[PDB]
Amino acid sequence: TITRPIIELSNTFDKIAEGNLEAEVPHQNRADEIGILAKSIERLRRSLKQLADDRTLLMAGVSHDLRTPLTRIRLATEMMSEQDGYLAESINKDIEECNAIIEQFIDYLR
Amino acid sequence: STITRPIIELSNTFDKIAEGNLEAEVPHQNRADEIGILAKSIERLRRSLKQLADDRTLLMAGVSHDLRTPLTRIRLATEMMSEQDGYLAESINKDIEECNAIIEQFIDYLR
Repeated sequence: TITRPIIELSNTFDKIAEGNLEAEVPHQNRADEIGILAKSIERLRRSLKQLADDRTLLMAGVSHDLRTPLTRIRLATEMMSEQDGYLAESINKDIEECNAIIEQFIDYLR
Repeated sequence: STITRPIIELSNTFDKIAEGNLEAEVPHQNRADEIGILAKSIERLRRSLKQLADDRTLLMAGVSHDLRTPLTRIRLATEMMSEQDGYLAESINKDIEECNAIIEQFIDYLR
């Protein structure tokens, strides 16, 4: 009927849901309701692929962005007085720990 | 056709999910025909999207957990700084607030 295209779309939807985020969604250029459905499935695929890529790039992003304030904290410790030297060292060690924590985080997931 | 209704309804559901309504209800999954096959597939897509979203959130909560201790220790240290180093205590506290904000922003998809 329109049976075959629906089954092909469902099969593709399945393959995408299971991880093949680059699979081509068929029937997007059909003129009837199947084309409407196919375009909606393509929008789901694009959402999935966005969120997948985002999850993969997350840690690198977090590290990159946190670098700016963490570096400013370190620079502030560089400017602390002799009287406050012990606190400069303590804070700097806390920064080093923040850096280690960020760098090491992915090791736990692998 | 007699299946046009559910096909368009399922497309509208898929569009709502793709836009971010990850808890949408996917109708017609109980059916054994083409419509039910399709609906189940769309359900699988929704579940995959929701799982990725949940993974992201979980990871960011882990970042927050791990950073909380050292950032707290830095805040405590700033409370002990001399008056002459007030400017630096203030700057560091602003930087801690920015760490916290960056984390929040990632959770909220602003980064």
